[PDB]
Amino acid sequence: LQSTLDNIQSARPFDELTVDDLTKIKPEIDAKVEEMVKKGKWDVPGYKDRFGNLNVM
Amino acid sequence: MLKRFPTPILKVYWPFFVAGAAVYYGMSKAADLSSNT
Amino acid sequence: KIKMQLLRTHPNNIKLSINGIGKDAPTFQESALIADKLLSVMKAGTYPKISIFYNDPVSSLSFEPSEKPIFNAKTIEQSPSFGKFEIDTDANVPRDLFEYTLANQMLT
Amino acid sequence: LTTFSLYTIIVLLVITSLYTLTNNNNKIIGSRWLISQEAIYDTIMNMTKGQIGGKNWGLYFPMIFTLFMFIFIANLISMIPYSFALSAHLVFIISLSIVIWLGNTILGLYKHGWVFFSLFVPAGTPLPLVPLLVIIETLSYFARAISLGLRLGSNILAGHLLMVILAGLTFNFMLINLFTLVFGFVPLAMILAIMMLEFAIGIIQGYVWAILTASYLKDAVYLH
Amino acid sequence: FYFMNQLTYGFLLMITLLILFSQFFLPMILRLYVSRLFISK
Amino acid sequence: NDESILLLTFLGFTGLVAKYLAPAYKDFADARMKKVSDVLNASRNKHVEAVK
Amino acid sequence: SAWRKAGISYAAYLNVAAQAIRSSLKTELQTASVLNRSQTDAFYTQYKNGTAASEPTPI
Amino acid sequence: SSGLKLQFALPHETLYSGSEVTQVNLPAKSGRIGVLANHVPTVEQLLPGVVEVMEGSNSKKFFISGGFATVQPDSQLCVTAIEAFPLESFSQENIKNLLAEAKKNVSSSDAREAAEAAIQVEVLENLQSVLK
Amino acid sequence: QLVLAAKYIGAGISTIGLLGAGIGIAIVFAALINGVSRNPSIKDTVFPMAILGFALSEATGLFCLMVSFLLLF
Amino acid sequence: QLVLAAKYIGAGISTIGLLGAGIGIAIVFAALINGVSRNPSIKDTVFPMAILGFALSEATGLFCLMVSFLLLFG
Amino acid sequence: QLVLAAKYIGAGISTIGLLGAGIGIAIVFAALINGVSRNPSIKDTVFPMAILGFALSEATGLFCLMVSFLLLF
Amino acid sequence: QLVLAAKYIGAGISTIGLLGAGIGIAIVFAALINGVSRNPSIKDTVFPMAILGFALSEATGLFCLMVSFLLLF
Amino acid sequence: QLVLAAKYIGAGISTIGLLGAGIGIAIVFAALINGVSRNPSIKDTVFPMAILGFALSEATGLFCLMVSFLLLF
Amino acid sequence: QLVLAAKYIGAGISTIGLLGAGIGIAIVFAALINGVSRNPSIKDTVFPMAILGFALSEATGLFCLMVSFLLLF
Amino acid sequence: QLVLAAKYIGAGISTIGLLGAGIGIAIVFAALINGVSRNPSIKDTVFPMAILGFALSEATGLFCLMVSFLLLFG
Amino acid sequence: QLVLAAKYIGAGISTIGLLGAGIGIAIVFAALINGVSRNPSIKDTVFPMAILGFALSEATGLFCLMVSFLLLF
Repeated sequence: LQSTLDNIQSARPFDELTVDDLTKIKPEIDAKVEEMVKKGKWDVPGYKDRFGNLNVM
Repeated sequence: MLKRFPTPILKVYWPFFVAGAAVYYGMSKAADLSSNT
Repeated sequence: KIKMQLLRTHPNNIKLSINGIGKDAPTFQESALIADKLLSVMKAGTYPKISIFYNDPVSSLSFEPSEKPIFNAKTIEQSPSFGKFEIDTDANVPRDLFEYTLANQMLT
Repeated sequence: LTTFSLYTIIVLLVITSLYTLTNNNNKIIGSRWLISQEAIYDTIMNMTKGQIGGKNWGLYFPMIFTLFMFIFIANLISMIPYSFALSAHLVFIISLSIVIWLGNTILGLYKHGWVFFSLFVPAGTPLPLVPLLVIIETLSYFARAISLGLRLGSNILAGHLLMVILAGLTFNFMLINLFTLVFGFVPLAMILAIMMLEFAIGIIQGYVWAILTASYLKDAVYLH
Repeated sequence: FYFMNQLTYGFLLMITLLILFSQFFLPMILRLYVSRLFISK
Repeated sequence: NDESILLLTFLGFTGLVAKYLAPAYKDFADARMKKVSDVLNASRNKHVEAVK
Repeated sequence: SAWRKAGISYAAYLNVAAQAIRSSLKTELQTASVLNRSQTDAFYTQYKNGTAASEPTPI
Repeated sequence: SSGLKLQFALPHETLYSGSEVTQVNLPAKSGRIGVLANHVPTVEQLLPGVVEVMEGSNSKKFFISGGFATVQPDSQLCVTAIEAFPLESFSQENIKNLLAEAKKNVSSSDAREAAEAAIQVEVLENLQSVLK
Repeated sequence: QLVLAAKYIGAGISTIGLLGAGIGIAIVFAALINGVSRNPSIKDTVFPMAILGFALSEATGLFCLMVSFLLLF
Repeated sequence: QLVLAAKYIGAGISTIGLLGAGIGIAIVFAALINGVSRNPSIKDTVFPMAILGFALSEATGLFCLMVSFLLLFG
Repeated sequence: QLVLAAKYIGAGISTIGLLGAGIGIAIVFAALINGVSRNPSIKDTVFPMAILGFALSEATGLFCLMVSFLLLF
Repeated sequence: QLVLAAKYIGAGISTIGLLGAGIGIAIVFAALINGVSRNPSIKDTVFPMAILGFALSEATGLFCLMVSFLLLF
Repeated sequence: QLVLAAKYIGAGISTIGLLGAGIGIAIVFAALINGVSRNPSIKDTVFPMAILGFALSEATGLFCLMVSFLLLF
Repeated sequence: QLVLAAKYIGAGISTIGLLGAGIGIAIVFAALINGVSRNPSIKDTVFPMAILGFALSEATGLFCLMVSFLLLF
Repeated sequence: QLVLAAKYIGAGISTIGLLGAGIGIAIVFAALINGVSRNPSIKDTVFPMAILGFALSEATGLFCLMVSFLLLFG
Repeated sequence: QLVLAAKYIGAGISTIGLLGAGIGIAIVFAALINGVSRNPSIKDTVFPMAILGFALSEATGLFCLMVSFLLLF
């Protein structure tokens, strides 16, 4: 816990981390994302529950 | 950045493509028969 | 008694002081006139919410001045399930529904 | 060489770049420029899963996200001094209309097959009245092609070629005359109005094209 | 006249966009949203 | 001329867009930027609290 | 009828209608509570911020 | 539930409570509300008219001087009137002609009083009209 | 030919007048239907009035067809 | 010749009267639907005569079409 | 060289009459839409009435187009 | 040359009903919009019906323009 | 001489479908306004549908202009 | 000669499509008034969303103006 | 010579273009009046909108009549 | 000789614009009647405003009539 927090209090690059590098940090992210769009469904249960979809403006 | 994920349109979008091929063939035929130009 | 209790806490709260309501049985016309005066005193219809801290005598005395909500002019037309029962633009249902809901709640 | 290749070259150069270059380094934060896709794609998916709701939502939603942008980009050539969305000919809508209608009939014939005679009568009108209902269902299926075919096409073509009429007529709004003042300067103000009209009409017509495609597809993809 | 000059020459992009965007365009938003969901859990 | 009136009107339309559509698109981009920023920051500081 | 313009409230209008309708009837229908419906002794004195119950006019 | 239920419970004395009926035609504020069966979800403030509540038996006619009949989705017509009326006691001649005119004396009061009593000006005519 | 030409063209022009009746009678029928739905008691007091209104609307269309009937002969 | 030509032209032009038939069909069908919405138990109440009213509006269009039919005929 | 000309003119002019049916199917659709909005459960009962209206409406335009093309062919 | 002139004349005559088709279709869309603003829950039971109706309303006008089309070429 | 002016006349006649489309589009706008006033909140769930219908009309309105242009040039 | 004055008549005919813009340009104001009466509050948001449609309404006559001008100059 | 006849006939035909601005202002005044009766508190707001609606609506009728006047005098 | 005949026919056609005024002043007065029935008091500010609307509406028929009279002579 102490080391993870030390890797948290200044080691969460929430702005300039590569997007696909999340699949590098999360080994199943790549597989599931390929799996998620692969079968045909392009939606996930609340993929944006805390985010907005927005119109053109 | 850019990847090539396995997008299934070969066994998913086959029917529309086949219909479009038939349409292109009909257009080619009408380029010689129906329109005669 | 409610008049005296209400005059006790906040002088700026009591907007009416009418006595002798409990003269006899609850009469439709007396209650209706009390409401109509309330619906005309200081825009109590403009009061967005109003809670009736009213007795709820279960069988003999199992009660206190329990609090309940009132459906007002704005809360009647745009209720989420008010889409069920429709209203008319010309009939001006919302205001009348607010007033009559106040009337029935007050009389009961 | 060929002019058609140069016409399609703009699409061939914009389609890959707007997503492989407008983004900074393919970052998840959603750049200020990348806010455009960040707003557009989600609204697209909203309709895609919406209008094609059910297990048919995932069948061709990616096809929708694809097919929507093709016409919208192709008609983007409308505001240039020599603007040309497909050289004032644009036979392309013909390609996307009847072929897609036949694809709907195939989705009724390849997946739905022999049940294809159980969709033209939505509610009733049995054998005593089926032919009359089928007589308008056939018209609807036939004209769904023209509703998305040349419709956005006519809108774009007119909104663009109105500039030709505007120039040809009001070349002399103020060029060489004593009418160069406040007297006739209001006639030249219709050009920017035509530009705004074409700009709104094109985007709205692309969105409507996508919506009409979804409406036609789910009708033949979910038989009632 | 000029019929076999933009028909296939135009629909080529239409045929190709299916393989292009689906592995290319929507993949970006899908992976980004999924990853943001991972951070949400 | 045939390609002149539209050429002169292109800058006029662009200025018209810059009058409203430029700041409008700026506001739309910034609002979503701050919304996603808060959405990621809350998740981050909540995972920090979960580790705590 | 004229409740729209310068009356008191919907209750006032329907109550005056009740009073008239009872007047459109004899003793064989009007029960005793109709008397209190007509004889309203509720004395309305709207108070104030400084607790000014002005005058208990019958409601 | 089949048929149509009415809840005619005025603040004076409740008359009907969810009883079945074939018609409850009444004079609404915007018009004539001839809800026969089921009706639809819509509740209207009412105008002084006749509520011929057509039960499974005959339609009792009672000139009612106001209310609101809530057409609940359960074919329930919650007619919370302000007055009650019989099919016989709500029918008379002299009581419906002299009382309103004597009340016209009250109309000689000031402006707000006349504005209030303008309702009573035509109140009694409705009962004599709907008495048949 | 010109005589028959006019006796046909003007005939066709008068012939389109049946549209007025096709709208007028339908309007009265629809109005009675809606009145009955929103007033079940109104059916008995309006149905003969409904037929009378259908007649009162179709009169213009009968007038329109009458001119074509004379023109053809 | 020319007389038959004008007969053809008038047969084409009189067909514009189908607009009134369409609008009458709309009026009857739409108001019947609305009446069914407002009083669902009025569907059976009005089916015996409302369909007849639609038939009457449609026969008006039939009288509009019969002239053209005779025009192609005599 | 006029009977063909007049047939073309009349065939073109015949297209006006379908406007009534074209607006009217949408009118019936609007009324059904509002009725369902007030009462969703009436959609099932009105769909039979919806077929009844649509068949009695679109036939005027359909026969109009058929007759317009027939006098040309 | 008269036949071609008259084909042009007819093709100018068919394209008037598109006004009515647009009126009807946009009215249907209007009614869907209003009914939804009335009952937001009525969207599922409404939108498909109006999408079915108004598309046909505009298709009537498109097919009416098809009358002008054939005489045009 | 008449053959050339025939196209001009045909275009002028076919170019009269603008009014009905304009009327319908205004109707859609009016219903949107009414739904916004009566239902201020749900206005967003219909404004997209509102533009969907507005275009669904204006496209045919401009289609009339195009069909006139095909005879105009 | 035989075509120019015919073009003038075609310009006048295309001008008669201004009725759609005229009717719509005030139906929009009617919707605004109805909103103001029914929803005095929502009328503020409506005016921005109604004035545009009124301006959008004028495009119907704008097509009329353009058609007449191409046929009148 | 026939140019005069064609111009007069075209002006007369275009003299139907202002009908929309006619009944348009009618509907505008209709809604304004009905609403003003519905709410006198909106009477002031209607007129500052009624004038703008009426003038803008009649502008198209003015344009259509100017098209005729150009074919009438010009 | 043709100029006078054309003046007469064009004058007759230009008289068609009386229909709009007849319907329009009628709509304005109809709204006055409906508003007075619904709200008796506002007739004071309506009937004057009703006259103002009558002036703004019947002026259309007045302009059409003046143009037709100018063309007839």
